[PDB]
Amino acid sequence: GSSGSSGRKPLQEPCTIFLIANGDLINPASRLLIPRKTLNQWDHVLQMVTEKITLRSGAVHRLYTLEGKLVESGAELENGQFYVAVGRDKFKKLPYGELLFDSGPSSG
Repeated sequence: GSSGSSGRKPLQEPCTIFLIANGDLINPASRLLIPRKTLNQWDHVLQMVTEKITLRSGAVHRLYTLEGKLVESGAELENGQFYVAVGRDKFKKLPYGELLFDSGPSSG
């Protein structure tokens, strides 16, 4: 996307991705939108992802999909997908697909 010195920008539709606190299996996800202006700047993304998912360790430094993928930039992102906010720790591959669609609890 060679962004020259042109005013009106081309078709740049935003992306709505869901975030989830790493190591958290009690709270659901968080539908957050990322503008194309920020998508390019991965650093800018994490700065916003934290606002929705504030890790106890601090802020977010990297993202991880439910499959265990690593998104270092806005190239691995998708439209309407789920991701996890991983800080300065290891990816705790946990079941998130369940937190999405509520499910009757066992202990009761």
